[PDB]
Amino acid sequence: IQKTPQIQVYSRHPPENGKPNILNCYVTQFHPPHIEIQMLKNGKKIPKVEMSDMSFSKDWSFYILAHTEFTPTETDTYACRVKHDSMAEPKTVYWDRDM
Amino acid sequence: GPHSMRYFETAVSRPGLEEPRYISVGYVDNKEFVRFDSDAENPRYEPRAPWMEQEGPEYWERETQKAKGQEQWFRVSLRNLLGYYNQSAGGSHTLQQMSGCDLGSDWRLLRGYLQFAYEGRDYIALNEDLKTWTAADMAAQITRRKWEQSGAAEHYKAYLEGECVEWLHRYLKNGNATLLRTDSPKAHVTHHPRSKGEVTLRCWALGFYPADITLTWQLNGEELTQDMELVETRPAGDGTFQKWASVVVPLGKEQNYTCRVYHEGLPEPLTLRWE
Amino acid sequence: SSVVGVWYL
Repeated sequence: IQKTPQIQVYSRHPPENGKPNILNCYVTQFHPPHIEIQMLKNGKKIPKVEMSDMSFSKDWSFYILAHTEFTPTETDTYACRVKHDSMAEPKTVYWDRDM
Repeated sequence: GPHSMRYFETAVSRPGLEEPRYISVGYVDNKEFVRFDSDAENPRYEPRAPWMEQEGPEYWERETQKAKGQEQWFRVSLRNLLGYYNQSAGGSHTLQQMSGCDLGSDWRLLRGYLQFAYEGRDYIALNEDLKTWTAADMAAQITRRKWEQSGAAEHYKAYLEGECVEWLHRYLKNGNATLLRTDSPKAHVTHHPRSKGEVTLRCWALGFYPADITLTWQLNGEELTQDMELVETRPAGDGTFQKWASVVVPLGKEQNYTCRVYHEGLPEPLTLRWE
Repeated sequence: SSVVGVWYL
């Protein structure tokens, strides 16, 4: 009935503090397709977040690539918060420049 | 070489009076090339790859009309299913379909596909003989009987051996220099903090296309299949992919380890080391 | 070129 989303949070390009980049939040293996994905900077929702179009894989599971423009710094924190019906609570994954 | 075409269709009902949303996505060699979404302002099949711009308006009109029909068909089937499974109105439901063909190395039809899922689970599927069906549960057995009586398989079989194949050949011709392109991965190794004299070495592969790839760490050039950390291949968002593999190493012994990267775009596999 | 359904589920 329900499959729990797998999440990866990472930058499009290798990060350098001060340099504009693109932060990705790749969410996969979830069902049903309705899902709420948001990106956070220091705990605050980021306004402009792009999302790829609805797509599913061979095992019928859905996946989405959400991304937003961002500039990594030594101090700011970035995370993706995913809320889906297959989980009691929303799930928050932090961006780690080493991954 | 081996190739394939596939149409992935999805229909989701939603609480209220609102009708279901229908989305159809076409692929050729696993690359999206057309798309229709009933949620759009003026719902129509649209090219999703430069090479599809070659198709004239009669094609887009025909395809869009086929999709308008599919939208209704899914509306009806979703309703039928609520009855088979004894479900009340007012819930969210999902019906999915995958159809298409795989060509063999001889470019002839290797296998036809036509399956459905409901609530994300296998529902019914046409067997390889393209004559008989495999129903996944009791409800689907209702569909199976209904379709054996109607001869539904013959309709799909003609499509899978005729149209699917003819049009796949045409698409491969029009998108020659595109589906066959490759982008070699640009790789580098990062070094991360020693948990008591132990450091993590991470091998990154970036900007590659297609997504198939293999990263392998070695010690003195000798295999190291065992204690290696991997990550699922991921989209960069620009059309290329990324992946990394790491391994725990004794601080001061990192010059011994090398990371091997294998990919079709590469003239030879890549070999990297920390620094 | 896609396939259309005829008989319903």
